[PDB]
Amino acid sequence: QLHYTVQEEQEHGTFVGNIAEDLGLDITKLSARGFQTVPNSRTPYLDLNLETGVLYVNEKIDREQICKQSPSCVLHLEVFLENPLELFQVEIEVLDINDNPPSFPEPDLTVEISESATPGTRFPLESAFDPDVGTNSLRDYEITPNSYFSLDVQTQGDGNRFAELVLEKPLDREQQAVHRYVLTAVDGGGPPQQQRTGTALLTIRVLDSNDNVPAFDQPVYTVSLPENSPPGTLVIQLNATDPDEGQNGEVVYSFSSHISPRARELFGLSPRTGRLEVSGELDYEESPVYQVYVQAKDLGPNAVPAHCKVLVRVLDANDNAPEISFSTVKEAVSEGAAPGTVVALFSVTDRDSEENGQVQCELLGDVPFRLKSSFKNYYTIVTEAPLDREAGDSYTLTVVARDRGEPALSTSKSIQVQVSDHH
Amino acid sequence: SQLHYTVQEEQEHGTFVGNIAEDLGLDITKLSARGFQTVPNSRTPYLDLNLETGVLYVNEKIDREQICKQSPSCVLHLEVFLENPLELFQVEIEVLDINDNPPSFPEPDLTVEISESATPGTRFPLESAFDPDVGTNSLRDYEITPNSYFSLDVQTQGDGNRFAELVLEKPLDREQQAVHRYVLTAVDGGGGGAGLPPQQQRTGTALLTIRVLDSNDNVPAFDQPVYTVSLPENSPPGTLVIQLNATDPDEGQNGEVVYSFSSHISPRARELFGLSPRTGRLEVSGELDYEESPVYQVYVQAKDLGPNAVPAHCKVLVRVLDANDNAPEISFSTVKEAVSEGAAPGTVVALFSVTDRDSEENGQVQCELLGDVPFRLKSSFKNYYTIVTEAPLDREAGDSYTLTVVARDRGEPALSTSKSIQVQVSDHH
Ligand SMILES: *[C@@H]1O[C@H](CO[C@@H]2O[C@@H](C)[C@@H](O)[C@@H](O)[C@@H]2O)[C@@H](O[C@@H]2O[C@H](CO)[C@@H](O[C@@H]3O[C@H](CO[C@H]4O[C@H](CO)[C@@H](O)[C@H](O)[C@@H]4O)[C@@H](O)[C@H](O[C@H]4O[C@H](CO)[C@@H](O)[C@H](O)[C@@H]4O)[C@@H]3O)[C@H](O)[C@H]2NC(C)=O)[C@H](O)[C@H]1NC(C)=O
Ligand SMILES: *[C@@H]1O[C@H](CO[C@@H]2O[C@@H](C)[C@@H](O)[C@@H](O)[C@@H]2O)[C@@H](O[C@@H]2O[C@H](CO)[C@@H](O[C@@H]3O[C@H](CO[C@H]4O[C@H](CO)[C@@H](O)[C@H](O)[C@@H]4O)[C@@H](O)[C@H](O[C@H]4O[C@H](CO)[C@@H](O)[C@H](O)[C@@H]4O)[C@@H]3O)[C@H](O)[C@H]2NC(C)=O)[C@H](O)[C@H]1NC(C)=O
Ligand SMILES: *[C@H]1O[C@H](CO)[C@@H](O)[C@H](O)[C@@H]1O
Ligand SMILES: *[C@H]1O[C@H](CO)[C@@H](O)[C@H](O)[C@@H]1O
Ligand SMILES: *[C@H]1O[C@H](CO)[C@@H](O)[C@H](O)[C@@H]1O
Ligand SMILES: *[C@H]1O[C@H](CO)[C@@H](O)[C@H](O)[C@@H]1O
Ligand SMILES: [Ca+2]
Ligand SMILES: [Ca+2]
Ligand SMILES: [Ca+2]
Ligand SMILES: [Ca+2]
Ligand SMILES: [Ca+2]
Ligand SMILES: [Ca+2]
Ligand SMILES: [Ca+2]
Ligand SMILES: [Ca+2]
Ligand SMILES: [Ca+2]
Ligand SMILES: [Ca+2]
Ligand SMILES: [Ca+2]
Ligand SMILES: [Ca+2]
Ligand SMILES: [Ca+2]
Ligand SMILES: [Ca+2]
Ligand SMILES: [Ca+2]
Ligand SMILES: [Ca+2]
Ligand SMILES: [Ca+2]
Ligand SMILES: [Ca+2]
Repeated sequence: QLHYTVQEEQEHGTFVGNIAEDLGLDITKLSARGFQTVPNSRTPYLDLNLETGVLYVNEKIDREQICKQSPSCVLHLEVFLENPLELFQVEIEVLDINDNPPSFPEPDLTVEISESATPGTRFPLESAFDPDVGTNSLRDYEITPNSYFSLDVQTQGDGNRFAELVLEKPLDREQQAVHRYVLTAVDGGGPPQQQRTGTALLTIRVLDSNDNVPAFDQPVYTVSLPENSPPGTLVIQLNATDPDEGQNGEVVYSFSSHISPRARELFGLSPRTGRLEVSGELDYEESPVYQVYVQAKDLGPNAVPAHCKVLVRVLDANDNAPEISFSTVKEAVSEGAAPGTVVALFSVTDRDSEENGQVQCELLGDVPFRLKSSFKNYYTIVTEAPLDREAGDSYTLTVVARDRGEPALSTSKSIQVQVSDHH
Repeated sequence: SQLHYTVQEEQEHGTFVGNIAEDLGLDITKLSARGFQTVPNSRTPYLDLNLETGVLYVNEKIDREQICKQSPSCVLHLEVFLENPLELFQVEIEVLDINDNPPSFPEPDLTVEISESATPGTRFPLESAFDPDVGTNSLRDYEITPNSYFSLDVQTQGDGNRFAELVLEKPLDREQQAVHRYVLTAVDGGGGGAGLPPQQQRTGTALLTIRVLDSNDNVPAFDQPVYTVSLPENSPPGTLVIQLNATDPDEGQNGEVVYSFSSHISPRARELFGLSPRTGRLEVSGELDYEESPVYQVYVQAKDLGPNAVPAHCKVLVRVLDANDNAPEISFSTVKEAVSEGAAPGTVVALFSVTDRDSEENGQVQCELLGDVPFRLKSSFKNYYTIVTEAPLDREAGDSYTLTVVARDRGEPALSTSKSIQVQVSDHH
């Protein structure tokens, strides 16, 4: 059985092989001997010159069409002679050239990767296809040099290579949500054959994970407000930051566990805006400061609460007037009671603090009495000169206590004293 | 004028508070004359003043927690006076706090949810205990059952306020333990001060439950990276190839697995096989033709339904088993149209060949020439045959003999094919 070879894409009339010579048949006897092609093995790709016995290319051979991706390509032609009957088989092997580049199934590839993918995780890609065979078939892949992905190609026999993306370093959607690289595939064509290349754009969409915690610029905020600040007064507009996407980045504010029930009464916090406002009466006299404990938390899965603390210092106002309290009053005074005779003792108080709780007091009128002070917050009503009126006539003394605030506040109180007869 | 006394809270009626007469220099014989009396404004149900001796005794028992709450200072202000001459005296009575109250938690049972992906060092605020006593008798410290996952952090903010928080010491794993239970205790500072009998330390308690919230931190896992299955060709569609089993100990959608074809699979495998998304059941959906290909590579990925799901991959190697599903094919290349009557034994009459697309015995072919004819079969090569003469032909002149050949393969059941040609005998000088 005879063996010949022929390249694909040879033009009409190309020599394939000399059957007459290779079979020991002299050309002068071929016509007599009935040299002819067997009916079954006729092929439009080969012409057999019967008077010379030479096999030439007739119609051009495209190996990709007759043999597709078969690793072997053989046209089977049969010739025969008569008297005596002799049959000869002729195999014509079609050799592959590299007239096709590798090609990708999709021009644009998009692959979605969670930003929490671990380095070393692999992401499969549809391999490119090259219709040539052997060394002219697919050889290797390459990707744009980058810091995030490398390429892994592996062959498991059967002349095939498969590639998958290898994550090199963690991704962060909050810094870059889309990567675009160029992916290329080359065959092994190296008369001399040249290497061909195919290309596809590659888009990596980084999928969000709830990997960012809400964040306050500082752990403690200090705010100062005047007492009696009306409810609804703005305490502070908190702002937590969470660069995540969707529910992962939406922040809701709430009170922490530590908050006193008193502060929970005195303050209101709107969950979504972070607006901390007054909702009760701030009484400096009750307490000069309050500690508000807040937590913020996003609405995604695995959310981690963040915490901050608002220090609310109350500023004292003058909202308490002095209180006078008389401890004793002498029923009556002797008419000839010499100067300095005590008539009554009393005290003053002011629920405020600092200037607002410091009080100056005065006795009103043009009366023969003066005010003396033995102790702190203690006063005495004394005589100053002899007495205008005697015996039955009574006096009514009124004292005014006034604090040192702005505006100032004052209170008054009266007592009835009378002149009797000296015993 | 001004006097200072001290008294323990919770002293019984009649306890001595102070001798006002002595401390003021007043003789008791003149007290009745001088009008020794308490100022109306400063009367208090907590103190009785014996006017003929000038001694202050406890009257109604004092509970410091009630009158002064948590003030660091507690002072009852009493006023007394004498007449002729009018003299007023101020008396401050300091109530000292004892440790007659334990720390207490607002709720006996506390529940806190913590993501298993919480970072070690993260702190979780805890509902603080309250001690109504003041100073050293108030809240001092918190303690938790010793463990490896959580420690306690205390922070003092002044004004008798103390904050406790759980500190995550090491990562949590819901798949291994979803709930931790600890005992939480809070103690004040009565262990060691103005003449008070030594105080003992009191303690309060609350149970602590840590519920670990699930995170999608487990990837589906195949017990093997490659599975190999052998099946006979033409196994009917729906035939079971393999039942995959992805493992994902997570909870909910994090633990619900869906299966799919990987991107590398040849489209031929996608046509010939069907994979059920939820169960992982891989079955045949087309005709498996060994002669087309003896093996197929199915590349699968499994992936859960939670956020940030990470795909896992496996590879199924399906080896096809050859059956006898191809009958031999006979092909005559050339046949002598006529053979002379006077043909001696051995004259060749025909040539042909046989093929069988099967393999091994299923592709092994034996040949037979049918009938009781004067011809015989010869073989120069394997699967190549010649039809020759054997003896003198019974027929002569015009009659043409017709010959049928039967090719039979060696499978079970075996398969065979036939082909015949008729050639005429010619006459020779
Ligand atoms: C809660 O906090 C939010 C975040 O706080 C940030 O974090 C800290 C650490 C600082 O960096 C601070 O500066 C940040 O604000 C806060 O968010 C946003 O803060 C920005 C400023 O960064 C505010 O200003 C405006 O930002 C927009 C962004 O628009 C787009 O364009 C850029 C660039 O193309 C993109 O990168 C973005 O992704 C956006 O898609 C600007 O367009 C805008 O420009 C205008 O202002 C300047 C000022 O001179 C003018 O000259 C220009 O002509 C424009 O008129 C500002 O730069 C922004 O308002 C604010 N919101 C958002 C949604 O960004 C947020 O305000 C805080 N919340 C509350 C209630 O306070
Ligand atoms: C994929 O493989 C799964 C393998 O399961 C485990 O995975 C790892 C850890 C390997 O070590 C493997 O060996 C393990 O078995 C397979 O999971 C199968 O799940 C079922 C359902 O739970 C198991 O059946 C029974 O489990 C219970 C305990 O489960 C409790 O919870 C469920 C649901 O909440 C309740 O329904 C139960 O009532 C329980 O409350 C066992 O109590 C029970 O014991 C019986 O079986 C043993 C077998 O020897 C007998 O000795 C006993 O007498 C009982 O008759 C069952 O075991 C099942 O065990 C488990 N796997 C296997 C192999 O049994 C899953 O099915 C696979 N998926 C697919 C699609 O194939
Ligand atoms: C295909 O094209 C690339 C350049 O894009 C070459 O490097 C390669 O050798 C082949 O010619
Ligand atoms: C596909 O296209 C790219 C363009 O970047 C070439 O570099 C490559 O050789 C192929 O032609
Ligand atoms: C209360 O109880 C605790 C133990 O739970 C002690 O440590 C403490 O001293 C007080 O007795
Ligand atoms: C609360 O209960 C616990 C029980 O574990 C004690 O140890 C503690 O002293 C307090 O009585
Ligand atoms: Ca071609
Ligand atoms: Ca080619
Ligand atoms: Ca090629
Ligand atoms: Ca991130
Ligand atoms: Ca994110
Ligand atoms: Ca977030
Ligand atoms: Ca006030
Ligand atoms: Ca005030
Ligand atoms: Ca005032
Ligand atoms: Ca008490
Ligand atoms: Ca007490
Ligand atoms: Ca206590
Ligand atoms: Ca886990
Ligand atoms: Ca989990
Ligand atoms: Ca999972
Ligand atoms: Ca078959
Ligand atoms: Ca077969
Ligand atoms: Ca067969």
